[PDB]
Amino acid sequence: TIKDVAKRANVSTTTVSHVINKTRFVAEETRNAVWAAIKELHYSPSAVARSLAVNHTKSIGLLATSSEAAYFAEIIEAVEKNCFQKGYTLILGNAWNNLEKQRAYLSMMAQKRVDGLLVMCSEYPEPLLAMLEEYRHIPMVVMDWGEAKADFTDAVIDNAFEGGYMAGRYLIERGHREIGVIPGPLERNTGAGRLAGFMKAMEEAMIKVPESWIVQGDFEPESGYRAMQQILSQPHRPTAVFCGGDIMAMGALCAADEMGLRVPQDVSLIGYDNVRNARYFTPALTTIHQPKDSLGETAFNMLLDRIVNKREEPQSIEVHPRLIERRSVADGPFRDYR
Amino acid sequence: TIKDVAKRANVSTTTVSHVINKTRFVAEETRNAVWAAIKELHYSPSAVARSLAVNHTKSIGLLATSSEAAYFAEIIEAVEKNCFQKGYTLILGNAWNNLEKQRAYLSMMAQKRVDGLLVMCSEYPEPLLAMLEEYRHIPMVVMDWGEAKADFTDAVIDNAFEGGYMAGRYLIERGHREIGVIPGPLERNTGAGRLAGFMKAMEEAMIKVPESWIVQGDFEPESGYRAMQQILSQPHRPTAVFCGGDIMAMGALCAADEMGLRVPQDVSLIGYDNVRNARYFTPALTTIHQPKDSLGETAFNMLLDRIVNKREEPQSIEVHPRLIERRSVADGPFRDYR
DNA sequence: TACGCAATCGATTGCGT
DNA sequence: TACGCAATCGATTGCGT
Ligand code: HPA
Ligand code: HPA
Repeated sequence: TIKDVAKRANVSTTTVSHVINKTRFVAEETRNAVWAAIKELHYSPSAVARSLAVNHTKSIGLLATSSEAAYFAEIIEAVEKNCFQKGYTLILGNAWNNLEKQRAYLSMMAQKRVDGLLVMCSEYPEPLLAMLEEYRHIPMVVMDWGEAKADFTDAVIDNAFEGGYMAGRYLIERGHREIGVIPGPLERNTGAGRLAGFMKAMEEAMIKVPESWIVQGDFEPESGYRAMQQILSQPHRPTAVFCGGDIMAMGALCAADEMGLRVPQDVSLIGYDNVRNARYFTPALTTIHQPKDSLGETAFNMLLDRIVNKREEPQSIEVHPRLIERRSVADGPFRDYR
Repeated sequence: TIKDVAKRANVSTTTVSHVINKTRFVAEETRNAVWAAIKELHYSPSAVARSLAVNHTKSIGLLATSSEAAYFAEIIEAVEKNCFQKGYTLILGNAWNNLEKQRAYLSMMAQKRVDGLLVMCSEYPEPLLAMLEEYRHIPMVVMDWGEAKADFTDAVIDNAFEGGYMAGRYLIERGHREIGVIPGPLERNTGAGRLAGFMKAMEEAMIKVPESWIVQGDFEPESGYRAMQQILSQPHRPTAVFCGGDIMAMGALCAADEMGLRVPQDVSLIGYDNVRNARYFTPALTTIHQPKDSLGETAFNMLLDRIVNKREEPQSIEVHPRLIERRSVADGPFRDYR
């Protein structure tokens, strides 16, 4: 079709090309003619033809986990914004924590020759670590590790441990000493890391968390429901709960309310994520906020760099959580005594 | 690189190719050699090279609106599943209801030569209608109209009017006659359509909805908050509210609770969407369920058809809403009198 | 029998004149 | 000065032998 254009305008295609990309000077009339031909023919240059010739697709691949979950969804949207903004195209892939799915998506990606790769796989067993190295040639940034687990990628780190600690401290500072916790999968950063930060704050305070008070969630509302229920279902119950993710938390409120428990009058609850609509939870959720957007932009930024400035050295940038006081926490029995 | 392979295996590339695609018979040894070469060289065939030669990219484009919103997010995830499943690649684009953004994304899409297009633009002013026609050559399905607004696309229709009516009736059947409503943007199907279905049920019942009882939302939690508040902020208030979308609804619960209003003891509320976590709203939300997944799969299916079976005629399939009884509705003053 | 030649798909870009 | 020739980017596939 570029031939079709040239001919209509009676110039070579080389010409058509340069005018299309302003890649060299072209006489007005000439330009005009080309433009005209372009219009009638209703021409749209193939980006594939071009990608073949130039050696880059101007498209980036997001190897995600799931995309419905608030947390993820929020990140992804951030990511797309940046792509769009710098003319990149986004290929979204959810491997659902499945190796096969993940091997598959990784292959299509390389095949489709994506300029770079955004990685959000949640859990990283060796085998996954392995595959990724196998593709170290395509530039990539992992967005969900707590620390850099490989020299062949860039990493954006969230300080989930310091976020967990922040959560514990708050409770402690508000008068609590009988706390429970519902963490996310230990196989994840946002899971293991948040817990531990939180646990350090407890040891520091000589607070012991009875194992019947720790219940594993999977970041899903239903998981928060079951755990909360199991915690309050007990003879002896905490006066406060630390829930590893806002969504699971929303599930914890439900249950409490279903047991006719008052939040935060009968139980205080603090989340983690500060998902877009946590403020509208009932009650407005107190939580630790994760800078999801900066988390996306920053990742996209390292990618571009590696891409354009052709950096070779793995890099890593940290981002920081922060506390958001809303209304699910109330003073505890020991407030007055500090 | 395909040359590199051939040579290592001392066969032509034609050979390499057929073995790679099992496109014709190849001697065992031969196959073997090729496979071997493929391995050492660590070969990944360019899908772009191939797309150029075959004339299809095996990738589909989703021209969305936003992707964080529960409703959307849920659809998109459905969509990706199907792509993956039939080997398609997904390009996600959010035009945020912006013509320019939308013209831009549409262009990149054509340029990237996507096999088909999935359309979710929410609002369709003429100008948008115009652009789309300009690309009628690339196959496409609109997923959010209430009726077919063009002969050049396939359409999947949701019966949002019958869903709205379902909502009104429920209330009526539960004893209510003083109702308010918070609809989504009238410029959208899910907005205008739901309202009207709902309004028909009212006229049928000789119920009049005082304009101070209808407050426009934008499907966002904050919008539900403000509206609910404005409704209950009044001297005279309804005993029941019909909220146009679960998320805005979640915002309505918040407000009520903030005004110390009881749900559904002081006010009954019914949503629309049956978003993944409406069951965990506090209280568990009664709502109209939209078959989001079938909505995605069905769309993807029409697309494939047009694509493969090269259909030319616009088609349109309807999907159906249904009621989900949870706990935000309570009997009304007139229950006993029917 | 089993495989290879050469032209094609739509663009870019270094030499030239 | 302002533009064009021809080779290249990585694959497919119809004829042949
Ligand atoms: O893995 C996760 N899933 C869902 N929400 C989350 N918030 C933090 N981590 C996660
Ligand atoms: O346009 C919409 N936006 C968000 N949620 C929705 N649910 C129905 N329609 C919509």
